[PDB]
Amino acid sequence: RFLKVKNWETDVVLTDTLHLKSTLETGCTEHICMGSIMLPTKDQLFPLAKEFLDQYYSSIKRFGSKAHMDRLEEVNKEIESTSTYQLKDTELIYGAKHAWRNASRCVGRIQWSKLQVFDARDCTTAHGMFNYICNHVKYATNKGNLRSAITIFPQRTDGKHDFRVWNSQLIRYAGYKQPDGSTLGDPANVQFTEICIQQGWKAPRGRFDVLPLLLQANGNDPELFQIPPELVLEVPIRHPKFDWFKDLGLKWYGLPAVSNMLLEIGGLEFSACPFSGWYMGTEIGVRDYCDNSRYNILEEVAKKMDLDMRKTSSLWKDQALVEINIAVLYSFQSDKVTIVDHHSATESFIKHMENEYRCRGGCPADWVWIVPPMSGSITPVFHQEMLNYRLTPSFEYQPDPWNTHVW
Amino acid sequence: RFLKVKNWETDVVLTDTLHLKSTLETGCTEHICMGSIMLPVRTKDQLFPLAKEFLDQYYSSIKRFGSKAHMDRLEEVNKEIESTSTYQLKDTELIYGAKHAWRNASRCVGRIQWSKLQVFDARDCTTAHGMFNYICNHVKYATNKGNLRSAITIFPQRTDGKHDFRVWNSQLIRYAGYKQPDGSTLGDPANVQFTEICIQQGWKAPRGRFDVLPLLLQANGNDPELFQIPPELVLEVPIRHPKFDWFKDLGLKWYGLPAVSNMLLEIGGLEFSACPFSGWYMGTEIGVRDYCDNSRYNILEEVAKKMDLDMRKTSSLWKDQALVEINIAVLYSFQSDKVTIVDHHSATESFIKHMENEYRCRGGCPADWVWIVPPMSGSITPVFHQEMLNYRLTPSFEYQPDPWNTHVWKG
Ligand code: HEM
Ligand code: HEM
Ligand SMILES: Fc1cccc(CCCNCCc2ccnc(-n3ccnc3)n2)c1
Ligand SMILES: Fc1cccc(CCCNCCc2ccnc(-n3ccnc3)n2)c1
Ligand SMILES: C[C@H](O)[C@H](O)[C@H]1CNc2nc(N)[nH]c(=O)c2N1
Ligand SMILES: C[C@H](O)[C@H](O)[C@H]1CNc2nc(N)[nH]c(=O)c2N1
Ligand SMILES: [Zn+2]
Repeated sequence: RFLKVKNWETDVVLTDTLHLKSTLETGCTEHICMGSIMLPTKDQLFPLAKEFLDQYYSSIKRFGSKAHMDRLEEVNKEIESTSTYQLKDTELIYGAKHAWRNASRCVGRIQWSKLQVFDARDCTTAHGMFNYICNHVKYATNKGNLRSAITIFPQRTDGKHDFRVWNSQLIRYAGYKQPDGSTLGDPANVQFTEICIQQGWKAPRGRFDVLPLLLQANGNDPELFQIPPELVLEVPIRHPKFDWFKDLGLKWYGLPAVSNMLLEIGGLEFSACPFSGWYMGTEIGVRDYCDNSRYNILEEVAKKMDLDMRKTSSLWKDQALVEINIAVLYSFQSDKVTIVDHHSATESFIKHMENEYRCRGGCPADWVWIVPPMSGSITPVFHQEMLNYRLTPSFEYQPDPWNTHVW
Repeated sequence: RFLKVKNWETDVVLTDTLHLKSTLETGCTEHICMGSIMLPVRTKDQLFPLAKEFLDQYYSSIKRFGSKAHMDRLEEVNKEIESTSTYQLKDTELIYGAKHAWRNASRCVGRIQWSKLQVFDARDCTTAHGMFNYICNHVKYATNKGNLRSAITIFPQRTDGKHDFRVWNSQLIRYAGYKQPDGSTLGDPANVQFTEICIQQGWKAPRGRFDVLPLLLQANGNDPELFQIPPELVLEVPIRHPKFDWFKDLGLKWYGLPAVSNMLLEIGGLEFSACPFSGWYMGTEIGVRDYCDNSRYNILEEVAKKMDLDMRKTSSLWKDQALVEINIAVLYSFQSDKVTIVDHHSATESFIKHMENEYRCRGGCPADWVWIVPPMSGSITPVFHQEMLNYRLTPSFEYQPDPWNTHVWKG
């Protein structure tokens, strides 16, 4: 019931008790581990509210207070009566910070308590959403000095009136198939790009075209908007040793902003809750750039380096991967845009694990996602045992809105 | 119940039915995943079901299920158990057993090779000197002058748990580690404790940075004894680099034969507590873990210095850069001396074809992603991108406690 986690590089052992608060299921059983699988009414609502409020009031040291009892009373009254309820701003902010705190796949959680939360629960239309989003983009971008933020749209009601951002991130590049058969731009987004076009977008059909926003308010058909270009901070990619690196013509955007998740607080569901922090270099340089089904540039780069691409055992892929990643970091640093390397990021997360074990009795973590996609065992998270489990408030996935939307 | 795994690079979805045969537990529950936790005297009672299930599998695999030969065997095992309390495996069953334990080892990336495994039957062995002789023969046969051959040597099974055969070394070949009075370590820090026991037991330690450890062997529950592997049987490779000439001057070498000697082999309910096995190395075992783990030889600093990388900021990726060089060096050195080795690209790609083949012929392949993905360059190998289901099948290789923690000394 009380579980140990050991670090095998340092011999440090932590006892997890937080997991005994876990609520939702993992996908594993005692016969089978699903650790590596990417995706494994009034009556329901009141227990959820209660459990949330109890943790809120305990966090502010008024557990069992009149105000605590008054609040459960009032919420209960409101559910009974209205069959949903409204969070106080303070509960909303607490909820958001804790969903991030509980996100076991996020390596950046040492920052969890410095989150700017923008309350967009008064929003009613897609123009309104667009406005909130641009303000979010500009506030978080902060001219290169990035600041974490989340903007929270109204919560689900009958599920006929959902707010959704159709983009998976606020900022991504488009994807186009050539008659050629190959893919121009980001192959991850070829479908979303199609939906934009079939909805009205005039694509410039380039390699790095910032996609339009596709915003749905109150369950209406979504609408298109171009983020003012001047709010989209982009970084040209050069290498500090290889002059020819810049001729590859690569750039990435500064703002990493996930927009397709569902935020659950005290049983309430916020289907549009775009959030943003800042990049760990490997996301772009290892995944965005070198995934086979992404920009997949390893071959072009190894070429330019004149490596022996004849046998896998020269480690030419490995060599090129490192250079690319050095360049990403160098470029963001030279242009003064916040970025973190995988060494620094994982070392900070180890320190956060320690704080969490000590002050909270644990920290849910997904080893498969936390260990960087390059140089695994030379980062300390590789050697750290982690327990993965689901605590609420949480961010969850939800189906792509195009599959659910009734047109 | 059918379970799907998906490869997110290729979109290949596979369907697992084999996990239905899984008996032992994982460590996980519906409420906690322990997929990254390293570690999450049998009675007649439990034993016949375990024998039965095994012999059913053996007879199926040979297209003789339900045959008279099948029934007579169950029959014979059943009477052997009730009367003697244990039973003896046929050679054919032992062979099938050892191969399937490898086939089922979900932390092994090398399993495309599972059906080519030389099994040495050492069940007639009685003494430590007997064990030493068996182990020398295995090393010579596996090494094969650089052209490595997978092998396993199986010592007598556990009886009452008071007469166990054990190899006290964790691997047949490993370098000594010595803690110095100033706190630094000479040689391999992973082997300081075991080195100390060898010394206590009478080993004259040369005290260098690459001293091959003696064998510490326990037969029949007796106190174990020391033997030095003939050095002519210990194939080693000096490490140099194809471009960098100062690399040789680091004075690195490694041995060629990777041989696990501390696992327990379970077959049909029998426990083989000494069952050393060996294949050949994937480059990263040595170049990433042995050389660059902080708690192992840890050469990253000295390497990067010599490369004169900017070392004052982690964001130079100086560490990542030295790491690739060292790994090229290891693969270069082995290929040049014609000692079998495989890079992590080649190995993982072969594993994916193995794993696919296993779903089509067998209905699954248990696999531990945390261990299968290589410890450098994870996502530029096809395994990173492969979903995997991990579960326990027997026959199997299991961990067991270190014998110095449990051994009852005779004097
Ligand atoms: C401050 C800098 C931050 C860093 C360096 C960071 C780092 C990361 C990384 C590397 C991932 C994995 C992404 C992937 O492989 O797809 C991730 C996922 C995630 N992060 Fe963060 N994060 C940061 C801020 C935030 C904030 C502000 C939130 C929420 C308020 C958040 C919540 C999450 C969630 C929910 C995931 C999982 C997304 C998914 O499953 O696709 N993070 N984080
Ligand atoms: C033929 C070449 C082989 C290769 C390239 C290979 C590769 C590997 C690697 C890289 C590991 C992980 C080692 C670690 O990180 O600690 C491993 C583990 C393992 N391999 Fe192999 N292997 C091979 C042959 C064998 C053979 C012959 C057997 C048994 C007959 C075997 C059974 C296992 C087992 C049981 C493990 C798990 C060890 C542990 O938990 O400590 N492998 N293999
Ligand atoms: F399980 C899955 C199957 C298919 C896709 C998927 C989502 C992968 C994308 N995760 C978010 C990537 C991303 C992008 C920008 N920013 C962040 N970000 C910002 C702060 N923390 C994360 N994260 C999961
Ligand atoms: F769960 C654990 C906690 C602590 C240590 C541990 C074992 C680590 C060593 N793994 C074996 C390494 C090794 C060495 C030589 N050869 C092989 N080898 C040969 C064939 N397959 C693997 N493997 C597990
Ligand atoms: C199959 C496997 O779960 C999948 O490839 C995972 C592996 N680890 C990951 N880790 C992170 N951070 N992000 C990812 O998208 C993935 N993908
Ligand atoms: C804590 C964690 O599970 C531990 O470091 C594991 C990670 N993955 C590994 N993978 C391999 N192949 N070998 C190992 O020793 C480990 N160690
Ligand atoms: Zn699990």
